[PDB]
Amino acid sequence: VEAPRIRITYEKIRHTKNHRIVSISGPSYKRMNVDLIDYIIRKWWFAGKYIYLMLISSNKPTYVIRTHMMMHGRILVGNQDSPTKRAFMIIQLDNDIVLRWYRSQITLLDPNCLAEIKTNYTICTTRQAIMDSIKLMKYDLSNNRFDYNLFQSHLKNGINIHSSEIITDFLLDQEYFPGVGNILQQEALYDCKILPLKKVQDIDEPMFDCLCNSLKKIIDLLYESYKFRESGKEFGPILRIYRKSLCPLGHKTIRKKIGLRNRMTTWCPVCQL
Ligand SMILES: [Zn+2]
Repeated sequence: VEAPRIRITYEKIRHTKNHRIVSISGPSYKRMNVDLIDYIIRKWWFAGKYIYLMLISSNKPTYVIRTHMMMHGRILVGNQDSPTKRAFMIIQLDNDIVLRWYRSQITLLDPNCLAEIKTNYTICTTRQAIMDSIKLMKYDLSNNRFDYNLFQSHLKNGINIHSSEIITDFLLDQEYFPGVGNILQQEALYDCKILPLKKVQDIDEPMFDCLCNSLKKIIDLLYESYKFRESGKEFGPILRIYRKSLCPLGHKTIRKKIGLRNRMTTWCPVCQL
């Protein structure tokens, strides 16, 4: 799951805000080892591949639930009737709405906790992880809080730091491209005719700008495709290189795992040089 699916999920569930938890269950809930009955949903937000849920209750500690949706991971809105099978967590609210988590990493974050944890971009305290999420929203290409100028400045630092690694590895760095996943990175690389094996240091100013524009364009297209489906329409195909045997020009493609991340990338050796 990658952008803009995280935003889409957020937009679908955020109107559960201000409602009370009547019942809650599932293995992922038990694992957190905290009673959340009668807590109130204060706020939802998202940053990259993380969706955050703030829960409050009078005279009780505030908690944040962090969700990382894995492959075929979803948070679904339903009711008591809906099937619960295979769901990691079930939350029923006071208005009979039921939220169901599937195939997701679910973590309790205590904002007052100073224990060190590993996130998808660093190692930091639990408290710092929550604070960082607020800052990382500005770097999320699909987020409404995206800040172009701050993103560009931030990106320039990362280009200097990760100069030695291949471009695919850098495009998947969740500190600099939060929300970007395997499909986006290779679609963008083909769109800009850049070889995935090319090092970051060997990419010039206009082409990094080119990559960022391509990434945001494809995210826009994916989001627009969702908007079409919602109204009962079909937007049409938009993928050009993902799992394709032939590039749209007709060249034979190469498909293998690359980089330290070892993610499977399809590229055209002719078009992308
Ligand atoms: Zn080609």
